[PDB]
Amino acid sequence: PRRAPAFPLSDIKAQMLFANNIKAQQASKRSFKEGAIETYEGLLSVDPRFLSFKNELSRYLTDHFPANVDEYGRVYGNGVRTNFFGMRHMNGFPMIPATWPLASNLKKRADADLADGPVSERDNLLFRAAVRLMFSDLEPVPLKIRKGSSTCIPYFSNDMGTKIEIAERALEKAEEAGNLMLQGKFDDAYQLHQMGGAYYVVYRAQSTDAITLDPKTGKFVSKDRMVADFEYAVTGGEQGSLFAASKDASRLKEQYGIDVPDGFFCERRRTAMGGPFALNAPIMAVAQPVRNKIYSKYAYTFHHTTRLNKEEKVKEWSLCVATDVSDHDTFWPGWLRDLICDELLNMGYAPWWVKLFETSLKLPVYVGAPAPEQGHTLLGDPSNPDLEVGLSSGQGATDLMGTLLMSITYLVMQLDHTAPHLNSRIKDMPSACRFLDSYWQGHEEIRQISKSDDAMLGWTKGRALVGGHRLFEMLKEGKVNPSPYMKISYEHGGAFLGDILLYDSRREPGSAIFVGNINSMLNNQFSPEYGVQSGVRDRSKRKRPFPGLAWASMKDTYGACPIYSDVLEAIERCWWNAFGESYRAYREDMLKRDTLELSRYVASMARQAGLAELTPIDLEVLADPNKLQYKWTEADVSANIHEVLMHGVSVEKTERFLRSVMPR
Ligand SMILES: [Mn+2]
Repeated sequence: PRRAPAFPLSDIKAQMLFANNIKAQQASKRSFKEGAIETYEGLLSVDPRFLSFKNELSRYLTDHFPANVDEYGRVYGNGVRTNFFGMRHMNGFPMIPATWPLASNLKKRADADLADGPVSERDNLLFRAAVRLMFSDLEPVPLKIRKGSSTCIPYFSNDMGTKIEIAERALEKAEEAGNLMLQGKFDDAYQLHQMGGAYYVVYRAQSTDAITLDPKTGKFVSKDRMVADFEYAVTGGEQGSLFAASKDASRLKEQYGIDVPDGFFCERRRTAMGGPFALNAPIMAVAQPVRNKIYSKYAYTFHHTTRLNKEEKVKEWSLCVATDVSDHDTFWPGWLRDLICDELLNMGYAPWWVKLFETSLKLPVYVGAPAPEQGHTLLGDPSNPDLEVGLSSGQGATDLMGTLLMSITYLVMQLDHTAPHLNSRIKDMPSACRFLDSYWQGHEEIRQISKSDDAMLGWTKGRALVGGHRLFEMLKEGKVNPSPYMKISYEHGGAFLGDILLYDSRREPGSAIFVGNINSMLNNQFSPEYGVQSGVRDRSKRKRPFPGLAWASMKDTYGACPIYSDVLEAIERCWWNAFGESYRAYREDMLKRDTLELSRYVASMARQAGLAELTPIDLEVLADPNKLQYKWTEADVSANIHEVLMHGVSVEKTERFLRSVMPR
């Protein structure tokens, strides 16, 4: 077990991060957040007539529109793969209590029996190769940072200039400080450079849940959310328990007294964590160029834009295999850290910085108020941290890790069960070089698309495919997973970033095609996550700028879903059945007001010039900036609002900085 030390919230270390101000001390002292999101301004999540609108919506429509994914998990028909009832929650009120994150799933990795290192030593070499290349050619470019992004841990300053001082001083003595950590002087850099420190628990909120109608009596059973307690946590999955949080709304018919219409539970309380940036500066400064690298040197498996972007790569394929990933974060191996740091150093990457990683990569955490009468438990010991808490959200390069080991285990498994004889062209580390290059160049029969956990796969004429069918079959059975690092199933109802690949009768990659999910659109409408906090002059702080945009963008967006317009029918209809009015004109006017609001926000798009400057994708990024923090990469935005969203960082300081960090 070995508890990760449970220091009281009160601690000087707890202070050193925070600016010891308003939001700082408050966040230290923060109570459990709760509150209906103003799901539309002038419209919370709680309106009962709108709740009946959900009622008609998910009921009458799922009724009319049952899912069309086949046995293989490959998709046909309407292309629905999902209950519409995932709307049906307190989508402003979280399902409570909450999990307590572990410190070591290593035994949990020994339960899923996830491997402690290489399968074959060849595989080791493979690891070393992906590492070899992700740690290879570099063309540094100026770093950039979100405007209005709170410094979070440490100080929680909203000021950009804070982030400036932090990141720049980090550019100045990350060497000295990472050395201090190598010297073990964690708190010295942590209290002078204020580098590193801790994570702060926050929430992702699953907007939906797998509500399941009961034919025999109409029960609406959302998927249960098994979660750890503090003991299951500190005793790395050892003691403690795994358990659903209460889904009930009557507990707010209790507490809030709020009326409880059918099927309306409460959104899942997934938990991200914030953390110090000064080390994330080197992270973006390289990875973002590395992002650009693989997107340039390769893309292919890597480029992510239009469904077209992907589809074109796909229908090509004789065979295609959407992936399905178990708890994507927690499962990341620490021996993987071992090889990371290994070949970092082997390839001259800066040992102090390497120490900086391992610091962050096992950085101490903190729990706020997971339930009322819970948390405010400081965790870990920033003097000898040892956490194996899995992929903490504070890193942005975690995506690199996911995309990594996933692509690994994918391709590997393809060797394992489709192309072992072909491993013969993988004679060594250099062979792994030409190869991996070529595979991310795609000049291979076995194939993939990848983005963190989400991924797919591909195959062709040439002497390897039938085993692809086989491995396909086994995984489709899922009866045993060959993967010793992950529980990777096929996703029945598989998709890639909401690109729901469709199949026809032939069920082929060349058959039917991706669609932008329309149910997902419904989510965008009604089951997203955040409110805006309208009580601020600038929307830059606001979680969710301009929803009306998505309205207009809808065909341009998820009109990729064939049945699109019928969805329009249903929405407008059900709204006339709801508030008895024009959600049409409603949302139109919301769009108009979006243009109004943005109008003063924007200059070069002179007055209300029109929205022609913004890509429909960037339009998606403007109704939805938020996924840019966990979907869109930064460069994607057109430079205008890109800068409205982001601010530049000096190329030079970062340059020489990398020159230090890089083996030159
Ligand atoms: Mn998808």
